[PDB]
Amino acid sequence: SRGALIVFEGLDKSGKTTQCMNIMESIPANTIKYLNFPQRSTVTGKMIDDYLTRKKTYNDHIVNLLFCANRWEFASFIQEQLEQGITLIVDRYAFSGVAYAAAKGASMTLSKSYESGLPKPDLVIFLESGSKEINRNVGEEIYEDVTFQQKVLQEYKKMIEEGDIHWQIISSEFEEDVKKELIKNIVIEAIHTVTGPVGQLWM
Amino acid sequence: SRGALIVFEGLDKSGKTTQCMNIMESIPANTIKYLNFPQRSTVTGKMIDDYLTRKKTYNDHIVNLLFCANRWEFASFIQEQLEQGITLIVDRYAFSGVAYAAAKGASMTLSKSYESGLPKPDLVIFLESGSKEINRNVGEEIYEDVTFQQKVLQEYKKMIEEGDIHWQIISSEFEEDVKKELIKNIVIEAIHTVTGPVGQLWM
Ligand SMILES: O=c1[nH]c(=O)n([C@H]2C[C@H](O)[C@@H](COP(=O)(O)O)O2)cc1/C=C/Br
Ligand SMILES: O=c1[nH]c(=O)n([C@H]2C[C@H](O)[C@@H](COP(=O)(O)O)O2)cc1/C=C/Br
Ligand SMILES: O=c1[nH]c(=O)n([C@H]2C[C@H](O)[C@@H](COP(=O)(O)O)O2)cc1/C=C/Br
Ligand SMILES: [Mg+2]
Ligand SMILES: [Mg+2]
Ligand SMILES: [Mg+2]
Ligand SMILES: [Mg+2]
Repeated sequence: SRGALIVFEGLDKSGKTTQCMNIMESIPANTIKYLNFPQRSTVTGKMIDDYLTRKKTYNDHIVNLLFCANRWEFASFIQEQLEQGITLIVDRYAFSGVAYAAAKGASMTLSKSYESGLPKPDLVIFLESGSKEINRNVGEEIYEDVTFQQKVLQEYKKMIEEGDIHWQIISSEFEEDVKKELIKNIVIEAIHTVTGPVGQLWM
Repeated sequence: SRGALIVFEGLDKSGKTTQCMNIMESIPANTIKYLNFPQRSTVTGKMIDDYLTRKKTYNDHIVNLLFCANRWEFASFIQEQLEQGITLIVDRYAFSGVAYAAAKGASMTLSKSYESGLPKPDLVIFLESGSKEINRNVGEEIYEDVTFQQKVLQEYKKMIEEGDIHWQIISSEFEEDVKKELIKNIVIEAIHTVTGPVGQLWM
């Protein structure tokens, strides 16, 4: 009877931050914990920040592993909370890693290997971006480019189709309040219906 | 008439740090530079430090690339010094990477690919560990386990037999002062007999 590991994925500006906000308001905080990635506060965070804000560059090789290492700092914490019965709501995760790394020409099976071992999600909510959402990308940050996002999406779809992971795909076409309600409902369900040990991702 | 790139390898507790100390004392310092790996001071260093001292874990596959990236920070520096006529004395290198990564079940040819491109050594001094040396491993750090080191050695031996690299294998059975003398002698020779461009490793 652990907490549930719930992960939000999607393109930039798909509004997964908003939806995370809903869940946090819809559920009592003594039982739930919000986790954003990347965690820009850490050592690997500040560096990631410099790269996304265009005030430093790195090897494609260096950024791929900064993001990964950025997650591993927290793999202990994640595990501990779930066991302590706290449910985790996580903005971006392993998949943000692989899809974005792979979109940049990296090997999808290799990107996966690096994540291989992390706490495995019980539910992954993917937010579709329609017209007025993809074209929300105005390059204030590094990956925020319409043509590139279309490329990430190719990699996301690929991983979904591989489903050993429980995915819930939310259409772009729902109405704000209705999307909010729908998600809120699958979330609380994920939480009452959870059992067993925390899974290990891609192992 | 560059400097020579000289690399020390061997199991843990094979005393390659001692022997590096000899070379540094036996040769004038305006001409020679000592380089330890891993370079635990850097960003990838501190992380490597956390992993070896058991205060963080990571994907096997991630640690593999922490170590690699840890070497690349310095590939520029190495190159520059050799060209500037300084000889490099390096504790652990590319091979520490491959042998340890491969011992942990990774692909030997893949581990190599990641190192592929680094400055190529003119001399690689491998220190054999006998009885009282292997059994010096008491697990104060993560790879310091007798049964695992026996596995790394298998991977070292393999790479030696591939010799496109100039290796000098120093027996365990020599006497301290005599080992010191012998190494001191091959080193200064490596240094007077060096010519041409710095090689690129495994390319
Ligand atoms: O692992 C990653 N995680 C990640 O979020 N990104 C990217 C995803 C997004 O473009 C950017 C900023 O995210 P937010 O501010 O919208 O949360 O970080 C990239 C990688 C790997 C790149 Br190689
Ligand atoms: O830190 C690095 N610096 C570097 O120049 N390189 C370089 C190493 C190699 O020459 C080059 C080839 O890149 P691709 O063929 O994948 O495009 O990557 C690699 C690393 C890897 C750290 Br892990
Ligand atoms: O690339 C590597 N380089 C390396 O030095 N090591 C290892 C070799 C040794 O077990 C450990 C402790 O460092 P020392 O202070 O004794 O030099 O670092 C491991 C890898 C890859 C492992 Br996967
Ligand atoms: Mg953004
Ligand atoms: Mg966000
Ligand atoms: Mg050691
Ligand atoms: Mg050392």
